[PDB]
Amino acid sequence: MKVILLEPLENLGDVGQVVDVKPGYARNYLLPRGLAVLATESNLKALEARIRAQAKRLAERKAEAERLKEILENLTLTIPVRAGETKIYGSVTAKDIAEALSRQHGITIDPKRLALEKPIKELGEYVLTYKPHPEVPIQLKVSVVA
Amino acid sequence: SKVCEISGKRPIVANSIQRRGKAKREGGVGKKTTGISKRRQYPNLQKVRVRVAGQEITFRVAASHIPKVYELVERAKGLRLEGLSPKEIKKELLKLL
RNA sequence: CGCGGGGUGGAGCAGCCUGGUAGCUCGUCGGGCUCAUAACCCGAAGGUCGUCGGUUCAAAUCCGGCCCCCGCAACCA
RNA sequence: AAGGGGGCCUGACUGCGAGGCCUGCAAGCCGAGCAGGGGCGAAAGCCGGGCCUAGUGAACCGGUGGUCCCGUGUGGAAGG
RNA sequence: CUGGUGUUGGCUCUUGGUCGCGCCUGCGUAGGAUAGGUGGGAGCCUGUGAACCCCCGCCUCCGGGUGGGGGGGAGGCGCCGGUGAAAUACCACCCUGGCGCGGCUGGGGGCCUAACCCUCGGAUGGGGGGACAGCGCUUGGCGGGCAGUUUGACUGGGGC
RNA sequence: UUAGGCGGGACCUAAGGUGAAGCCGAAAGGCGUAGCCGAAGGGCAGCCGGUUAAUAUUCCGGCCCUUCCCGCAGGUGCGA
RNA sequence: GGAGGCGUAGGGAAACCGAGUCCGAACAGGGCGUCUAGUCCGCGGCCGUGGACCCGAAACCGGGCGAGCUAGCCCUGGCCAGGGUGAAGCUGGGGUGAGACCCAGUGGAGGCCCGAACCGGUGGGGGAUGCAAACCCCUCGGAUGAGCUGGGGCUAGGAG
RNA sequence: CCGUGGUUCGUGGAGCCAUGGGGGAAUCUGGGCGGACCACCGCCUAAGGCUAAGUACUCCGGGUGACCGAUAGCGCACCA
RNA sequence: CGGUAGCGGGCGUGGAUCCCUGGAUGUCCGAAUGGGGGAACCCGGCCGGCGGGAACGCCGGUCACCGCGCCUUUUUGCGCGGGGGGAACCUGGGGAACUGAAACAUCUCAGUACCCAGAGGAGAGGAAAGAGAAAUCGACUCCCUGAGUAGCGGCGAGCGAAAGGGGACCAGCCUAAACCGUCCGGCUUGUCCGGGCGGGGUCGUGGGGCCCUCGGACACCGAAUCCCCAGCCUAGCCGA
Ligand SMILES: [Mg+2]
Ligand SMILES: [Mg+2]
Ligand SMILES: [Mg+2]
Ligand SMILES: [Mg+2]
Ligand SMILES: [Mg+2]
Ligand SMILES: [Mg+2]
Ligand SMILES: [Mg+2]
Ligand SMILES: [Mg+2]
Ligand SMILES: [Mg+2]
Ligand SMILES: [Mg+2]
Ligand SMILES: [Mg+2]
Ligand SMILES: [Mg+2]
Ligand SMILES: [Mg+2]
Ligand SMILES: [Mg+2]
Ligand SMILES: [Mg+2]
Ligand SMILES: [Mg+2]
Ligand SMILES: [Mg+2]
Ligand SMILES: [Mg+2]
Ligand SMILES: [Mg+2]
Ligand SMILES: [Mg+2]
Ligand SMILES: [Mg+2]
Ligand SMILES: [Mg+2]
Ligand SMILES: [Mg+2]
Ligand SMILES: [Mg+2]
Ligand SMILES: [Mg+2]
Ligand SMILES: [Mg+2]
Ligand SMILES: [Mg+2]
Ligand SMILES: [Mg+2]
Ligand SMILES: [Mg+2]
Ligand SMILES: [Mg+2]
Ligand SMILES: [Mg+2]
Ligand SMILES: [Mg+2]
Ligand SMILES: [Mg+2]
Ligand SMILES: [Mg+2]
Ligand SMILES: [Mg+2]
Ligand SMILES: [Mg+2]
Ligand SMILES: [Mg+2]
Ligand SMILES: [Mg+2]
Ligand SMILES: [Mg+2]
Ligand SMILES: [Mg+2]
Ligand SMILES: [Mg+2]
Ligand SMILES: [Mg+2]
Ligand SMILES: [Mg+2]
Ligand SMILES: [Mg+2]
Ligand SMILES: [Mg+2]
Ligand SMILES: [Mg+2]
Ligand SMILES: [Mg+2]
Ligand SMILES: [Mg+2]
Ligand SMILES: [Mg+2]
Ligand SMILES: [Mg+2]
Ligand SMILES: [Mg+2]
Ligand SMILES: [Mg+2]
Ligand SMILES: [Mg+2]
Ligand SMILES: [Mg+2]
Ligand SMILES: [Mg+2]
Ligand SMILES: [Mg+2]
Ligand SMILES: [Mg+2]
Ligand SMILES: [Mg+2]
Ligand SMILES: [Mg+2]
Ligand SMILES: [Mg+2]
Ligand SMILES: [Mg+2]
Ligand SMILES: [Mg+2]
Ligand SMILES: [Mg+2]
Ligand SMILES: [Mg+2]
Ligand SMILES: [Mg+2]
Ligand SMILES: [Mg+2]
Ligand SMILES: [Mg+2]
Ligand SMILES: [Mg+2]
Ligand SMILES: [Mg+2]
Ligand SMILES: [Mg+2]
Ligand SMILES: [Mg+2]
Ligand SMILES: [Mg+2]
Ligand SMILES: [Mg+2]
Ligand SMILES: [Mg+2]
Ligand SMILES: [Mg+2]
Ligand SMILES: [Mg+2]
Ligand SMILES: [Mg+2]
Ligand SMILES: [Mg+2]
Ligand SMILES: [Mg+2]
Ligand SMILES: [Mg+2]
Ligand SMILES: [Mg+2]
Ligand SMILES: [Mg+2]
Ligand SMILES: [Mg+2]
Ligand SMILES: [Mg+2]
Ligand SMILES: [Mg+2]
Ligand SMILES: [Mg+2]
Ligand SMILES: [Mg+2]
Ligand SMILES: [Mg+2]
Ligand SMILES: [Mg+2]
Ligand SMILES: [Mg+2]
Ligand SMILES: [Mg+2]
Ligand SMILES: [Mg+2]
Ligand SMILES: [Mg+2]
Ligand SMILES: [Mg+2]
Ligand SMILES: [Mg+2]
Ligand SMILES: [Mg+2]
Ligand SMILES: [Mg+2]
Ligand SMILES: [Mg+2]
Ligand SMILES: [Mg+2]
Ligand SMILES: [Mg+2]
Ligand SMILES: [Mg+2]
Ligand SMILES: [Mg+2]
Ligand SMILES: [Mg+2]
Ligand SMILES: [Mg+2]
Ligand SMILES: [Mg+2]
Ligand SMILES: [Mg+2]
Ligand SMILES: [Mg+2]
Ligand SMILES: [Mg+2]
Ligand SMILES: [Mg+2]
Ligand SMILES: [Mg+2]
Ligand SMILES: [Mg+2]
Ligand SMILES: [Mg+2]
Ligand SMILES: [Mg+2]
Ligand SMILES: [Mg+2]
Ligand SMILES: [Mg+2]
Ligand SMILES: [Mg+2]
Ligand SMILES: [Mg+2]
Ligand SMILES: [Mg+2]
Ligand SMILES: [Mg+2]
Ligand SMILES: [Mg+2]
Ligand SMILES: [Mg+2]
Ligand SMILES: [Mg+2]
Ligand SMILES: [Mg+2]
Ligand SMILES: [Mg+2]
Ligand SMILES: [Mg+2]
Ligand SMILES: [Mg+2]
Ligand SMILES: [Mg+2]
Ligand SMILES: [Mg+2]
Ligand SMILES: [Mg+2]
Ligand SMILES: [Mg+2]
Ligand SMILES: [Mg+2]
Ligand SMILES: [Mg+2]
Ligand SMILES: [Mg+2]
Ligand SMILES: [Mg+2]
Ligand SMILES: [Mg+2]
Ligand SMILES: [Mg+2]
Ligand SMILES: [Mg+2]
Ligand SMILES: [Mg+2]
Ligand SMILES: [Mg+2]
Ligand SMILES: [Mg+2]
Ligand SMILES: [Mg+2]
Ligand SMILES: [Mg+2]
Ligand SMILES: [Mg+2]
Ligand SMILES: [Mg+2]
Ligand SMILES: [Mg+2]
Ligand SMILES: [Mg+2]
Ligand SMILES: [Mg+2]
Ligand SMILES: [Mg+2]
Ligand SMILES: [Mg+2]
Ligand SMILES: [Mg+2]
Ligand SMILES: [Mg+2]
Ligand SMILES: [Mg+2]
Ligand SMILES: [Mg+2]
Ligand SMILES: [Mg+2]
Ligand SMILES: [Mg+2]
Ligand SMILES: [Mg+2]
Ligand SMILES: [Mg+2]
Ligand SMILES: [Mg+2]
Ligand SMILES: [Mg+2]
Ligand SMILES: [Mg+2]
Ligand SMILES: [Mg+2]
Ligand SMILES: [Mg+2]
Ligand SMILES: [Mg+2]
Ligand SMILES: [Mg+2]
Ligand SMILES: [Mg+2]
Ligand SMILES: [Mg+2]
Ligand SMILES: [Mg+2]
Ligand SMILES: [Mg+2]
Ligand SMILES: [Mg+2]
Ligand SMILES: [Mg+2]
Ligand SMILES: [Mg+2]
Ligand SMILES: [Mg+2]
Ligand SMILES: [Mg+2]
Ligand SMILES: [Mg+2]
Ligand SMILES: [Mg+2]
Ligand SMILES: [Mg+2]
Ligand SMILES: [Mg+2]
Ligand SMILES: [Mg+2]
Ligand SMILES: [Mg+2]
Ligand SMILES: [Mg+2]
Ligand SMILES: [Mg+2]
Ligand SMILES: [Mg+2]
Ligand SMILES: [Mg+2]
Ligand SMILES: [Mg+2]
Ligand SMILES: [Mg+2]
Ligand SMILES: [Mg+2]
Ligand SMILES: [Mg+2]
Ligand SMILES: [Mg+2]
Ligand SMILES: [Mg+2]
Ligand SMILES: [Mg+2]
Ligand SMILES: [Mg+2]
Ligand SMILES: [Mg+2]
Ligand SMILES: [Mg+2]
Ligand SMILES: [Mg+2]
Ligand SMILES: [Mg+2]
Ligand SMILES: [Mg+2]
Ligand SMILES: [Mg+2]
Ligand SMILES: [Mg+2]
Ligand SMILES: [Mg+2]
Ligand SMILES: [Mg+2]
Ligand SMILES: [Mg+2]
Ligand SMILES: [Mg+2]
Ligand SMILES: [Mg+2]
Ligand SMILES: [Mg+2]
Ligand SMILES: [Mg+2]
Ligand SMILES: [Mg+2]
Ligand SMILES: [Mg+2]
Ligand SMILES: [Mg+2]
Ligand SMILES: [Mg+2]
Ligand SMILES: [Mg+2]
Ligand SMILES: [Mg+2]
Ligand SMILES: [Mg+2]
Ligand SMILES: [Mg+2]
Ligand SMILES: [Mg+2]
Ligand SMILES: [Mg+2]
Ligand SMILES: [Mg+2]
Ligand SMILES: [Mg+2]
Ligand SMILES: [Mg+2]
Ligand SMILES: [Mg+2]
Ligand SMILES: [Mg+2]
Ligand SMILES: [Mg+2]
Ligand SMILES: [Mg+2]
Ligand SMILES: [Mg+2]
Ligand SMILES: [Mg+2]
Ligand SMILES: [Mg+2]
Ligand SMILES: [Mg+2]
Ligand SMILES: [Mg+2]
Ligand SMILES: [Mg+2]
Ligand SMILES: [Mg+2]
Ligand SMILES: [Mg+2]
Ligand SMILES: [Mg+2]
Ligand SMILES: [Mg+2]
Ligand SMILES: [Mg+2]
Ligand SMILES: [Mg+2]
Ligand SMILES: [Mg+2]
Ligand SMILES: [Mg+2]
Ligand SMILES: [Mg+2]
Ligand SMILES: [Mg+2]
Ligand SMILES: [Mg+2]
Ligand SMILES: [Mg+2]
Ligand SMILES: [Mg+2]
Ligand SMILES: [Mg+2]
Ligand SMILES: [Mg+2]
Ligand SMILES: [Mg+2]
Ligand SMILES: [Mg+2]
Ligand SMILES: [Mg+2]
Ligand SMILES: [Mg+2]
Ligand SMILES: [Mg+2]
Ligand SMILES: [Mg+2]
Ligand SMILES: [Mg+2]
Ligand SMILES: [Mg+2]
Ligand SMILES: [Mg+2]
Ligand SMILES: [Mg+2]
Ligand SMILES: [Mg+2]
Ligand SMILES: [Mg+2]
Ligand SMILES: [Mg+2]
Ligand SMILES: [Mg+2]
Ligand SMILES: [Mg+2]
Ligand SMILES: [Mg+2]
Ligand SMILES: [Mg+2]
Repeated sequence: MKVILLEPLENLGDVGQVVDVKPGYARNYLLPRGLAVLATESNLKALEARIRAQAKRLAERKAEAERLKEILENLTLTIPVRAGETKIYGSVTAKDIAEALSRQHGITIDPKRLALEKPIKELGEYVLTYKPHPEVPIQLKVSVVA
Repeated sequence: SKVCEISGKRPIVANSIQRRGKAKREGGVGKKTTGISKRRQYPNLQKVRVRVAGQEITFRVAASHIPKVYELVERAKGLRLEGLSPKEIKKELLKLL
């Protein structure tokens, strides 16, 4: 009969699928091992909750990032530092980038979701990538100065 | 085989009629009974062990109603059952029926 | 009643699936060898390939009917 | 001539059947005549198998060919 | 005793069946050589990589049918007809059969465990068997172990 | 027709019986673990004599015993 | 109380027709009908179904009751005078290289013997409306065994 | 669908109601039925349950007999 | 002051005996229920009482099992209930043979006798997935009829309906599901699932749910439930 997988089962289906098995395969193996559960009309609805909610927060979170992408690809973050010519070297790391962003624009970002190899050595015009959401890219204008 | 615990199915008396000769249907003279006698027909009773409230319950049912046993487990999942003897549980499951 | 497959020389016979050969053994005849007997070996006579109708350049080989022997299973008021 | 030969033929008919033989029943047997459509014969006539008396088996159950009578609300069909 | 099926599951190798599609198959004599049957045949295949040749694929009734691959660089083919009963090219649909892929389905071998069965003084487990066996429904078979009955009348008594 | 001491019970178990558990069976019921029951087997403390018309290891005489309860002394890790 | 029943139309398997109808091509010929009398109650004779004029089987089936007789087994107890024979073993002696083996003593075996209890029932006689629904007398078989026997238990009707 | 029961139905053209086995739906545009099956025309609403009266009987109480009268009438008139 | 006289004693108009109704007592056995058991006998636990009462005995109370509510902290407690009998009648589970067929096996006897479970003054059945041919009937049961018909049948022996008509009686209801509410549980956290409870709903002109519109919600019907009464039964009384 039809049952749903509570765990990925190769050559059978990925977790969450309705799948047709011999009844004996379900009754004496899959089911009493937590590997699947009956695709009863009740469970088929309980599944739907997860599917519904999960994709809802996930579509939520993607748009919840979109509110950032518009303001950040618009603006520029200016970070003044004690400087000489084109060198002075400071703790200007994603940490300070975020701190400088909280106090200047109020907005708060995760200094680890920020793409940056090493702390900025030189004064200059820098374009960082912020990836707050694995789908939504963000090109950040940051300018280090006097 | 006694009674099916789910369907109440139980053995009945049925005749063994013994015939002979060509059917009239096939242009034969007609069937002749050479004997009638009583036998019994038993329900296809089978054993279905199952685990409800972690305790292991064992039903004895016709093959016909085996899936109904598994329906009952599904339905007793919404139920206080813990610390009940296996008999206590089974009696409760059948109450759902 | 309904199925299945045979008839091929005097006896038994594969050729029939896969249309171009009536072939094999035994039988009889003649000749070789033989104490002889067999066996062996050379040759030879011997058939419409059941019938009749039909597809085909041609069919025992394929079709329709029919005859007959065996076989299979069922029925018998 | 009921016997022997030949010619032509299918009455080895269909629908009936007054009257009798026989007889416990049920059977069995003989039958003129009427109509249909035929055979042989110039015709009268004969022909409803065989010179006659044995050569047989009730009913039930089923088969086969007809017919188109019944057929479960109606038309078919199954079945009769 | 026995087939089917329910209880009855997982992996795998192998092998029939029927259907559909792609492809090949066809050898008497004649003969240019291996011509299935017909039907459209007079006009094609072609620098779209021909003939005249090298790996190598099956099939052969040992004469080749056929066909992936390698160099090619422009010619092979039938109409014409000679041989025949039937024409050789290219097309279509069929037949005999074989093979490849694709449904629907059957038969068989092996491994597996978890239903089922055994067992372990230790039991939501371990070991053994194992989808067999046992059990349900159904098929045919053997079946004085048991059961019900039949087993005629006439007849110088009955039987013979 | 008189019993702590005889027999039996308030002790034990045998065959077997019964039988919460469990298994099975159309119903009745069948099987059966524990437990319980089951003796002429195991275990347990009375001998001689006297007396009544009629009982006596039962009453009585003499000589001996058993268990149980309380208290006590001594003894000990007591305890199923 | 008229539901209902019989009767006032028959023929035909029926459709159907109707003093007719059926078979039939028939406007032959036959068959069965037409040419009114029924119905209700009582009584009587007989018939069908009921046990059907009365008494009588041997049997067949259902459900129970019986192993206080008898059979077998299970548990627990008990019984078997006396006498006879004298197995193995042991001991000692003989023997041989060591043995086998021999002799004597001791020993006390056995579905062994004679024979009471006890258990049987061989022959004869008696008994035969018996003392007795199986007895009595004489005689006989076993009597440490596959023995006898008490108490407690289990197995039954196509069953034990 | 297979094996059976019920009904007047004995396998019959065998429906209908029931169900031991196997396969196994639909929620009214759905299902079952009107004697195989099909079409038409109709009837009904399965797979949950309750319900008085009218009916049956006579241990018991009463009433009545073209019922018996002690071998009859119940086996028993009575200490059955 | 029974049959019942006898011996020996009592009672009654201060209303006895006797009859009716309701109480009380009610040893032991029996469903038999603390346990055993060879029924009417044997042995206990807990709590009280009695005797001088520790031992011993008596007395009063209590203690079986199964089901349901699981209201139960499963443990433990509590509550309602069951058990067994009954002349026949009733339903259900199982179910013969003699016999008939002038033999016999299908068939008959007969779903009878009988065994078992259960019901109750009755029981069964009962509100159409009916009948079956009429554009009809309208729950069930019982009687007459239809009818020994239609049919069934080694088409033998035999078996044997239904509709319709006439009567007795008369009566109809409750749910499951959609959907709303609540309550405990789930952990795939939820416009979700499951279990309980209440509301809602009850059908063949098809009904019901949910949303929209008028109506009425005070009209009407009405128990098979409860209350009261007449009447009736269980002693009697008058009576020419
Ligand atoms: Mg897989
Ligand atoms: Mg799927
Ligand atoms: Mg949400
Ligand atoms: Mg059972
Ligand atoms: Mg039955
Ligand atoms: Mg039955
Ligand atoms: Mg028949
Ligand atoms: Mg199972
Ligand atoms: Mg546990
Ligand atoms: Mg278990
Ligand atoms: Mg299943
Ligand atoms: Mg199934
Ligand atoms: Mg509960
Ligand atoms: Mg041969
Ligand atoms: Mg002449
Ligand atoms: Mg002459
Ligand atoms: Mg002559
Ligand atoms: Mg002549
Ligand atoms: Mg002549
Ligand atoms: Mg002539
Ligand atoms: Mg002439
Ligand atoms: Mg003739
Ligand atoms: Mg005349
Ligand atoms: Mg006349
Ligand atoms: Mg006559
Ligand atoms: Mg004659
Ligand atoms: Mg003429
Ligand atoms: Mg002439
Ligand atoms: Mg003429
Ligand atoms: Mg003549
Ligand atoms: Mg002649
Ligand atoms: Mg003659
Ligand atoms: Mg004859
Ligand atoms: Mg006959
Ligand atoms: Mg016929
Ligand atoms: Mg006939
Ligand atoms: Mg007609
Ligand atoms: Mg018709
Ligand atoms: Mg019709
Ligand atoms: Mg018709
Ligand atoms: Mg006909
Ligand atoms: Mg089998
Ligand atoms: Mg099988
Ligand atoms: Mg399987
Ligand atoms: Mg299988
Ligand atoms: Mg395999
Ligand atoms: Mg493979
Ligand atoms: Mg395959
Ligand atoms: Mg396709
Ligand atoms: Mg070709
Ligand atoms: Mg070359
Ligand atoms: Mg080479
Ligand atoms: Mg090759
Ligand atoms: Mg070559
Ligand atoms: Mg090649
Ligand atoms: Mg190439
Ligand atoms: Mg290359
Ligand atoms: Mg030319
Ligand atoms: Mg030419
Ligand atoms: Mg060619
Ligand atoms: Mg072309
Ligand atoms: Mg082909
Ligand atoms: Mg497949
Ligand atoms: Mg296989
Ligand atoms: Mg094999
Ligand atoms: Mg293995
Ligand atoms: Mg295993
Ligand atoms: Mg294994
Ligand atoms: Mg397991
Ligand atoms: Mg252990
Ligand atoms: Mg063990
Ligand atoms: Mg195990
Ligand atoms: Mg474990
Ligand atoms: Mg294991
Ligand atoms: Mg199996
Ligand atoms: Mg044999
Ligand atoms: Mg036999
Ligand atoms: Mg006979
Ligand atoms: Mg005999
Ligand atoms: Mg004589
Ligand atoms: Mg004779
Ligand atoms: Mg003593
Ligand atoms: Mg005594
Ligand atoms: Mg014991
Ligand atoms: Mg017992
Ligand atoms: Mg015991
Ligand atoms: Mg019990
Ligand atoms: Mg039990
Ligand atoms: Mg039984
Ligand atoms: Mg029991
Ligand atoms: Mg026992
Ligand atoms: Mg034991
Ligand atoms: Mg013990
Ligand atoms: Mg004890
Ligand atoms: Mg004890
Ligand atoms: Mg006892
Ligand atoms: Mg004891
Ligand atoms: Mg005792
Ligand atoms: Mg004792
Ligand atoms: Mg003793
Ligand atoms: Mg003692
Ligand atoms: Mg003593
Ligand atoms: Mg004395
Ligand atoms: Mg003394
Ligand atoms: Mg009448
Ligand atoms: Mg008509
Ligand atoms: Mg007419
Ligand atoms: Mg007339
Ligand atoms: Mg006419
Ligand atoms: Mg005429
Ligand atoms: Mg006329
Ligand atoms: Mg006449
Ligand atoms: Mg006439
Ligand atoms: Mg006349
Ligand atoms: Mg007249
Ligand atoms: Mg006249
Ligand atoms: Mg008249
Ligand atoms: Mg009369
Ligand atoms: Mg008669
Ligand atoms: Mg009689
Ligand atoms: Mg009479
Ligand atoms: Mg009579
Ligand atoms: Mg008999
Ligand atoms: Mg007998
Ligand atoms: Mg008994
Ligand atoms: Mg005895
Ligand atoms: Mg003794
Ligand atoms: Mg002794
Ligand atoms: Mg002696
Ligand atoms: Mg001497
Ligand atoms: Mg001696
Ligand atoms: Mg000696
Ligand atoms: Mg010594
Ligand atoms: Mg020595
Ligand atoms: Mg010595
Ligand atoms: Mg010496
Ligand atoms: Mg020596
Ligand atoms: Mg020597
Ligand atoms: Mg010694
Ligand atoms: Mg000696
Ligand atoms: Mg001796
Ligand atoms: Mg002797
Ligand atoms: Mg004696
Ligand atoms: Mg003598
Ligand atoms: Mg004598
Ligand atoms: Mg004598
Ligand atoms: Mg005598
Ligand atoms: Mg002597
Ligand atoms: Mg003697
Ligand atoms: Mg003696
Ligand atoms: Mg002697
Ligand atoms: Mg003994
Ligand atoms: Mg005994
Ligand atoms: Mg008997
Ligand atoms: Mg037997
Ligand atoms: Mg027996
Ligand atoms: Mg016997
Ligand atoms: Mg059926
Ligand atoms: Mg039935
Ligand atoms: Mg039937
Ligand atoms: Mg009936
Ligand atoms: Mg039937
Ligand atoms: Mg019939
Ligand atoms: Mg039928
Ligand atoms: Mg139908
Ligand atoms: Mg059914
Ligand atoms: Mg079924
Ligand atoms: Mg549907
Ligand atoms: Mg739907
Ligand atoms: Mg409808
Ligand atoms: Mg109907
Ligand atoms: Mg119809
Ligand atoms: Mg149909
Ligand atoms: Mg209807
Ligand atoms: Mg209903
Ligand atoms: Mg009722
Ligand atoms: Mg009375
Ligand atoms: Mg009276
Ligand atoms: Mg009198
Ligand atoms: Mg008298
Ligand atoms: Mg008198
Ligand atoms: Mg007298
Ligand atoms: Mg008398
Ligand atoms: Mg009486
Ligand atoms: Mg009296
Ligand atoms: Mg009396
Ligand atoms: Mg009496
Ligand atoms: Mg009395
Ligand atoms: Mg008296
Ligand atoms: Mg007195
Ligand atoms: Mg008195
Ligand atoms: Mg007196
Ligand atoms: Mg006086
Ligand atoms: Mg007064
Ligand atoms: Mg009393
Ligand atoms: Mg008791
Ligand atoms: Mg109690
Ligand atoms: Mg006792
Ligand atoms: Mg005590
Ligand atoms: Mg007490
Ligand atoms: Mg609580
Ligand atoms: Mg609990
Ligand atoms: Mg509890
Ligand atoms: Mg209460
Ligand atoms: Mg009761
Ligand atoms: Mg009772
Ligand atoms: Mg029932
Ligand atoms: Mg009954
Ligand atoms: Mg029952
Ligand atoms: Mg019989
Ligand atoms: Mg008779
Ligand atoms: Mg008879
Ligand atoms: Mg007779
Ligand atoms: Mg009879
Ligand atoms: Mg019955
Ligand atoms: Mg009946
Ligand atoms: Mg009766
Ligand atoms: Mg009343
Ligand atoms: Mg009633
Ligand atoms: Mg009444
Ligand atoms: Mg009632
Ligand atoms: Mg009811
Ligand atoms: Mg009902
Ligand atoms: Mg209605
Ligand atoms: Mg009808
Ligand atoms: Mg009408
Ligand atoms: Mg009409
Ligand atoms: Mg009308
Ligand atoms: Mg109408
Ligand atoms: Mg009959
Ligand atoms: Mg009948
Ligand atoms: Mg009958
Ligand atoms: Mg019948
Ligand atoms: Mg009837
Ligand atoms: Mg009917
Ligand atoms: Mg009626
Ligand atoms: Mg009237
Ligand atoms: Mg009526
Ligand atoms: Mg009345
Ligand atoms: Mg009404
Ligand atoms: Mg409600
Ligand atoms: Mg529900
Ligand atoms: Mg939440
Ligand atoms: Mg949530
Ligand atoms: Mg409540
Ligand atoms: Mg509700
Ligand atoms: Mg609700
Ligand atoms: Mg309501
Ligand atoms: Mg309607
Ligand atoms: Mg609607
Ligand atoms: Mg609506
Ligand atoms: Mg509005
Ligand atoms: Mg409005
Ligand atoms: Mg208004
Ligand atoms: Mg008003
Ligand atoms: Mg009222
Ligand atoms: Mg009164
Ligand atoms: Mg009065
Ligand atoms: Mg007076
Ligand atoms: Mg007076």
